[PDB]
Amino acid sequence: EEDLAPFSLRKRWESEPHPYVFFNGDHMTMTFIGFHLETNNNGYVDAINPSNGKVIKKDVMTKELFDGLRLQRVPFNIDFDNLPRYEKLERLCLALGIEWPIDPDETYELTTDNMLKILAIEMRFRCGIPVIIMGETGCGKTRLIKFLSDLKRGSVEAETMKLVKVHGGTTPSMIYSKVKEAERTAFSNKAQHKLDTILFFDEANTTEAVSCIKEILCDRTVDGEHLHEDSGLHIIAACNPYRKHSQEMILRLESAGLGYRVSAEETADRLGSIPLRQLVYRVHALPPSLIPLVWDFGQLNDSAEKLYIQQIVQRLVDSVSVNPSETCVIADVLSASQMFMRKRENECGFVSLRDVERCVKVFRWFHDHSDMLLKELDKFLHESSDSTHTFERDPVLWSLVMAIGVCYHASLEEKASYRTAIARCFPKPYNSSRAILDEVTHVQDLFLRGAPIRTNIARNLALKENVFMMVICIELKIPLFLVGKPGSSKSLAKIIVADAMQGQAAFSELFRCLKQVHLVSFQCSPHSTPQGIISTFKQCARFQQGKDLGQYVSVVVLDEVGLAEDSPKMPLKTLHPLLEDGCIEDDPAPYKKVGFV
Amino acid sequence: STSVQTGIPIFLFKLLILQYLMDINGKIWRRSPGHLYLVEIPQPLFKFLDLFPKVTCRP
Amino acid sequence: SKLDSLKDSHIFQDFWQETAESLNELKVSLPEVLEYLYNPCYDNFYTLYENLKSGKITFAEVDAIFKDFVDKYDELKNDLKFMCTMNPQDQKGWISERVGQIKEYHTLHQAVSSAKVILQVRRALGVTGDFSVLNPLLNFADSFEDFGNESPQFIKAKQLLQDISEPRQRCLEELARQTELVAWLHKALEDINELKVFVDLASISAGENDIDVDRVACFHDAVQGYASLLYKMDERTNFSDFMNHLQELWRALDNDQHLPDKLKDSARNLEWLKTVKESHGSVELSS
Repeated sequence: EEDLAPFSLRKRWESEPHPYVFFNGDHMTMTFIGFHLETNNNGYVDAINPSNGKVIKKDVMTKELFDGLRLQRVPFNIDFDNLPRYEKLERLCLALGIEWPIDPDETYELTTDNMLKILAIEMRFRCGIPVIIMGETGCGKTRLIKFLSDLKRGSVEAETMKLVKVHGGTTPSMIYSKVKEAERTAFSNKAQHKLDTILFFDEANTTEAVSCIKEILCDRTVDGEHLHEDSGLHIIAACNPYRKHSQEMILRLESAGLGYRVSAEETADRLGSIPLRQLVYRVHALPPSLIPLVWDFGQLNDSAEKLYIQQIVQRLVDSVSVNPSETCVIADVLSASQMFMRKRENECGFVSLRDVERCVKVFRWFHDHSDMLLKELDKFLHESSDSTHTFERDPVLWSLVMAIGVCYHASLEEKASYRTAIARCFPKPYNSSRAILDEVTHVQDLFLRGAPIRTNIARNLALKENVFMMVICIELKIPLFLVGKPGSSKSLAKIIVADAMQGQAAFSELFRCLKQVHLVSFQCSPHSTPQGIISTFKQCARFQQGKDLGQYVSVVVLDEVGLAEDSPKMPLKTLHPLLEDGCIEDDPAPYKKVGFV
Repeated sequence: STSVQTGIPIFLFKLLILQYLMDINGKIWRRSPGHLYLVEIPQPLFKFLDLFPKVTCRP
Repeated sequence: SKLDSLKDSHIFQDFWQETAESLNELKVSLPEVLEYLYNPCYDNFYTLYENLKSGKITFAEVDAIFKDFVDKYDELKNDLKFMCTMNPQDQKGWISERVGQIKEYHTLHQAVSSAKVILQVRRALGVTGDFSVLNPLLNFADSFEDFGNESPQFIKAKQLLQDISEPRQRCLEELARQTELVAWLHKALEDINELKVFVDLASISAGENDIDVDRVACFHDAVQGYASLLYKMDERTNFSDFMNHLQELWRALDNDQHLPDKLKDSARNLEWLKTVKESHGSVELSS
């Protein structure tokens, strides 16, 4: 696209060859990594990459010199498919100049492009080139750099990597203060341990202060003052990609309920002629002289994604007593649901590897509570149905069905296709889509009946879905956003949930076994400052302090966030940090992270 | 910088030609003959920047 | 014409939808609606008509079909007039005996549910006492019979529980289900005369907003409405004085129809009511 042409046109990906040589720091050897040396029939030796045959750069090495490199015994022409972990680790410590290494993360695998990325980044801030990485949120950027920091520090308890989560409301003064304190602790770490400090700006593309970050690394200056060259300090910046939504979701978004408060041509938040409302990542334009310095990682090509979601699920099932085999059932049903999200021209916001651990958190909530929920479901289905829905339910597979019921099935509009595409992975009690639909229908009926009774109510599928989702995401402190028409029974759900979700003064027994909720409302307006939003968060956190947080949850309910959409006061810009750690301009704590409707 | 979209010629007219910057609840700034102000602006505006003594830089 | 003569029969619309769910999304033509969909409805309806004209119907169809007519007895008399307008003859001796039969059947099953809830409140209050007259009713409650005839020996037994209602079983189950509060009031409060100082002692520890204040009045009206039962009972009472005090209980019910919801909304505030007496200095001054 003409407005995304300097950015979206990646002239190359990671999947194009990376022929590297390095001369080792403490050792006196060479590393030939990323390419192979083969013999030509003209008496010359050429560079050929693995995984295909490409004979790029004929006439590079003479064959008697190649024989000489046999004589002085360089580690030449080695593929890193058949090396064990200790040998790859000692090739890393010889190449990265690290003395006496350990293996800091045995779960983190070392394939050959992870070596090339680690050695590439280390070369870039060994010579002086700035390090800017343009990759998506799902790909392994923070894991690779934390492995690099833990490998470069070896064993010392000091603080080497500092990760700054840049959001849209990140002002320049915070970034300047954080670079100065990172510079102070960089001097302190070099003075005590002879060790250098990495400052990792994550998502360094969402703010208007990205040019400020250009001041930090492209010409090495902090608000007019220079950075000391012999201090020991490296700034790595990560950026979100630029792509426009495919047109059908922009159709379903302009028509979701009442439409946007502003139009698409008289809106103020642009990049070129494109609104930021219509982009997948809310990115501002990179300044030039960082465009020829940014380069791309991989994109998680869907083969190794199963491995990463398996490590995440085995680290968050806590399978000391769950199951041996149903963890694999969780893993491949989540892989199938992620592939269903990929087998469509869009996702919501490309939520890969963060929706999965949130959804495993939901599964853990259900499986911890799958003792009274199944008794109440047995009671309800016996008093209100036949013996068809009166079978014994597995307390692990039912929780998985409801996990994908609230993670993926609730937001989608093509729900029946999702159910018939996800039922090919489940075992015997959920082989059909009808069984999953019946199960979520009966448990939504169970939570609507656990509420106090109402007559002349619009008892429909929308009210049941909204009550069910709101009860769960208030229990788990997941934010939920609800757009509908002005008669969608979406504020009636707020009333009946806020009256039913009392802790010990509840009506039924299911809600008596859950948390107490006191909510502070704030009706947004086009004339809304962000200070009111910060005051509402601090007020509900003031309600939440001093109490048992397993039986008390505060939740902010913002009532007209559609009216605060493109207001020039920009009140929702502060919303993105306040939903993550619960407070801006303060260190996180308990009684600060609050629920959000 | 490049992300300073909608403020440039008013500021250049105040500081470089009208020689002032004023706060109505406070102090007033006067440009003085005796200091040099270089204003690094990358590249409508292309004609307004021509009014000034200009040092252009090329690849 | 026959559907125009039979649209105000709710039973006909029930039969229509329960036999037209027996066909499954089919684009079908009008002349075969009359044969594939109308003629089985008319044949089943005419067999049912000649059944009610004779009286060979069983009790299973009586409580399976006529379930939505309980304490709604004008529509069923009007419905039998519309039902007999199909076949044009007299309607003199057919309606009133079976409407009376359905009224005795409905009050019989209402009396069964009343007997189950009165034995449940007899158990949960701790009063052993003696009734000895609802034993064959319970031996009938797990019995099952299949005939359509008019049960006489129970009529005099049902003269003690004629006019209770379709409500008031709600009141009895709110007594019988809220057991922790009635145990706590026999343990901790023990009499009517401390209520006038207990309301004043609770009105400090309550809040300032309107729900917080009206919890006190809800508790007061709840225990003033049930004080005839939870404080004045001996542990061994017979049935006659039990209904004699329930009589003035019905006088106590006539000034306030909302008393079991007040009992329930007071019964889910037991933790506050436990906090009332043992309250220290609650250091929140007030607004």
